Amino acid sequence: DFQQPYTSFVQTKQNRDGLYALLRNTENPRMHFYQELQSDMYCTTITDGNSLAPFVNWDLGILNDHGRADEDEVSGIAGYYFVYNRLNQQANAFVNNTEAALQNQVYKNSTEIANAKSFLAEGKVLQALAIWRLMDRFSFHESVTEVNSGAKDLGVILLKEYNPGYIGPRATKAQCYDYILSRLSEAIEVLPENRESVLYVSRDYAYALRARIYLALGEYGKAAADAKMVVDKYPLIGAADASEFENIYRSDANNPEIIFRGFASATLGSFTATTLNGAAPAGKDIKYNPSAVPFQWVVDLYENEDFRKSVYIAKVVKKDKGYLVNKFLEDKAYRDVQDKPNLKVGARYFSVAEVYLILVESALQTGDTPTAEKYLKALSKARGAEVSVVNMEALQAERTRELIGEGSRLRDMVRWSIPNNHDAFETQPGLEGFANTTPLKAQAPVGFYAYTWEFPQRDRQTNPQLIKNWPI
Amino acid sequence: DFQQPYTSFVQTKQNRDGLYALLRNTENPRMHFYQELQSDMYCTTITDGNSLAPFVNWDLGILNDHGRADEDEVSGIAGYYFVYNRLNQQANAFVNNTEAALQNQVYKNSTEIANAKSFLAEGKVLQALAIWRLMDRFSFHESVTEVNSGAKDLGVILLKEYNPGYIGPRATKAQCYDYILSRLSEAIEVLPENRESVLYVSRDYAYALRARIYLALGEYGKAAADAKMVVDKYPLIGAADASEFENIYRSDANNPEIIFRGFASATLGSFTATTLNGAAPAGKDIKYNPSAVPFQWVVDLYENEDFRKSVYIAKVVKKDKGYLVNKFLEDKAYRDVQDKPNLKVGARYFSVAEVYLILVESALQTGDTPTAEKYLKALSKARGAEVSVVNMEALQAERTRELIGEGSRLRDMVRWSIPNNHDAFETQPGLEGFANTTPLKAQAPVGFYAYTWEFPQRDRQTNPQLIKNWPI
Ligand SMILES: O=C(CO)[C@@H](O)[C@@H](O)[C@H](O)COP(=O)(O)O
Ligand SMILES: O=P(O)(O)OC[C@@H]1C[C@@H](O)[C@H](O)O1
Ligand SMILES: OC[C@H]1O[C@@H](O)[C@H](O)C[C@@H]1O
Repeated sequence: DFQQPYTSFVQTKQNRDGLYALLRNTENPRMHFYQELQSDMYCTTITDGNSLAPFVNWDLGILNDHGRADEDEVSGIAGYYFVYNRLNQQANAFVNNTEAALQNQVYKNSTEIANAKSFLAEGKVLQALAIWRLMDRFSFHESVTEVNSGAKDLGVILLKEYNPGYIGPRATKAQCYDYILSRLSEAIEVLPENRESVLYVSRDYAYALRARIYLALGEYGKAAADAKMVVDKYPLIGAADASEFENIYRSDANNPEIIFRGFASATLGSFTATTLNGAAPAGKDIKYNPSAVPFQWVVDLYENEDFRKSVYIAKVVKKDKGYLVNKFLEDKAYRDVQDKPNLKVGARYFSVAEVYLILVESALQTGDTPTAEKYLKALSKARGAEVSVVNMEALQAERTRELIGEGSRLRDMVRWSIPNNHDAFETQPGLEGFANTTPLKAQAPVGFYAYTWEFPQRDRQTNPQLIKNWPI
Repeated sequence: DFQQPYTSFVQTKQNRDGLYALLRNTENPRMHFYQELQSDMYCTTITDGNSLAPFVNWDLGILNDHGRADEDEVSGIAGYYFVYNRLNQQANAFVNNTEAALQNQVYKNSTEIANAKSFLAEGKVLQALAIWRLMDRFSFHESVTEVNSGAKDLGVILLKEYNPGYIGPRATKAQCYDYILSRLSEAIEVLPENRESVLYVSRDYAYALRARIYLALGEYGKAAADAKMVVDKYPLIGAADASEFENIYRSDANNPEIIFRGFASATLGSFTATTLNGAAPAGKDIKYNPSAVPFQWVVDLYENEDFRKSVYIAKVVKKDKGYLVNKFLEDKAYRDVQDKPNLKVGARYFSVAEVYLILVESALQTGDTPTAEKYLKALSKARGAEVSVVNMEALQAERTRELIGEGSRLRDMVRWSIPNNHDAFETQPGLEGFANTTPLKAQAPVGFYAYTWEFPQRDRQTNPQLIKNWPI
């Protein structure tokens, strides 16, 4: 978007739809595969041509300046940083131009004014999401040890106006989190209690997003309170077997757990997300050749009865000798031909199973055992494998089982003081000669700085006020 | 204020009126502008000649020994400390002299004895107020981090006798709060249930004052119980628009929310309080040139429909370019000439909107959601902008909107674990080139010692038993 304030409701709504079209390609599963692969869950395969290995084996020399953000490619660490700043920039343009349009009294009636204020609240949630996704990967956790002098308590460059080419320093962690949380807070007051559409920002998604941020911050009482606002509003998938689970889970339209998602059809909004499964169409069947596969400990986390053991992960590597992360396989509603797989999925922004997990973790931390027991037993049972002992260990295992492929594990390891024990893990025995037994290039102990990414090299070169994260 | 006991009821009543005359110049809005400006709500303007900047930009070197308390000036931190210690001293003389008169049986009948005991109870409320106003600015909050060794659990010098030149150590926090609360408790038992006059200490003001102290201490159950005693006794201003709100609000005589205030007329009791609005008379016009203005986030707390957006703050900076705090503009009843502004206000000691806010916060803390919802919706609606979602964030916003200019925010930031994020805040865009973009001279994170003031330098030099607050 641009710098000219809006002159009509139609113009405002068109730019609002423009912002959701951008969100679909930003808050996308393809942007979270990098943080996913950097966790302690995967090993590379012989199919990997040093593409996923820098994240998997913690190759610090490559990760330092990883990715691209130019006219020909937007990928990796540099691509992630670019798309979330571009999302923040366009949400700024939308928010400021709607605020100006409201101040200039350009709307025709009270309905246009009320709806424009509501759109403005949706924009604020997207400003909070963009700045938080930058905080999540480019600001350090409190537990970090050695860091570049002055970076420990720094956030990100906090820019509130559509201003490309801006040269400024990083704001503090407190300043960035105060802005994220004030945005969500101001939005929750305007957005109606009941969700208008699964395709648009709602008060339900604002509570879910804030619950996620509070959990990440270790604010368990506040995470539990936000989680309780939406946890009972979305029912879990009701499935008698794995086949019924797959057909509902893989359906954007029919899955009752989705709170917010991006528009998708066979012609618009659909995209392949084959990084983790290395899947390709082969007539009416699907060929698999992954570049990274989970370790045996990840496979053994699931009971054979668990519906996610043939959906989230699938024994499809080399026909049937190993397991592959098949969460983003397809939504058959986005096929061009009914019987021909094209492996197209839609962008999902929040689902109730993540809210259940935020609630269980936060309840265990605040000593609310009945709440932890109710929601952990409910989620695991619906998945076909009920947990028998509800404790922090069972939450850690069920959270890992549920959010595999979604880039949660790297964050979870840091919050749970889990070092990367990659070198000690047993690879899948049926994948001998395919799965790599490559050791970490750099060890990742509790508090290691490289759990946080370095700011892209171009940005560090053009902005002398930007303080880098990594020492040495 | 002598050491000689009273010999008659007339003498007792004359000294009681002398104490209220002193209170007017002590518990005055001019003494609370310093703690107001030290909060996260203002930036300085180019009109500031380093007068308000030491508080706004946390210039510790100046704040350390700030103000004056001599025959020519009583101002700043040293002036605040002086005035409340003088109020405590004269309240002591009054209390001790009335107790002696009752013991010496100098009164004519049982009515004189009963009225003198009631006056004695009013004096006790004023001793509690003087010592609490000293605790509020010179004793540390429980959350404080590094301090001068031995200062963390100290109160203030607790002197109960009219004794000038007294050299003594600071009492503990427990000793000072036990004295504050025992004085209020003993007064509440004597003062009649129904207020005799808005101009004199009542049981209503003693409950409001104790509710304020309990909230400051985090004693939410006790604050809520004390607030419920008075919150329904004073109706809120009923106004159809901002003009009607302004005419009732600015009227000491006609505002139904005032529980206690000092006598004021054009010739006695009136005073200008132009620090925050930089207002000056110019014939029939009012010229504004403020030295500090709120940040844009403060202006944004208010909906355009909110009556406080043109009374508490008003868009009168550079004719109509920006907002200043206009709460203490004037009471037109204190004008010398009907059509000529002289900007004189009266000293207000408690209003029911503060009692509503104490109740809402305390209810949110004790899980009494119906009470929080009832009183937060009632106050915000009467102000022309009803809150739709009642939560902690709504209370913090509502309290900040309502108590702006009254020196509540510094205290509130500390109780709510809010650090000073001044450096990240956007200044009012129409005030570019007027509003200063100056960063804090010292950061103020959660628990920083400088949230509490240092004891005046002259007192630290003449009293070797006085332990200072600030480290380094
Ligand atoms: O303030 C009050 C009541 O709050 C009055 O009891 C007191 O101020 C008298 O007006 C004293 O009169 P003077 O000595 O001439 O100032
Ligand atoms: O998000 P902003 O910049 O408007 O900051 C508003 C916040 C809310 C308040 O608690 C803090 O002082 O600042
Ligand atoms: O004037 C509109 C404003 O309303 C307030 O209640 C919010 O804090 C921010 C918003 O910009």
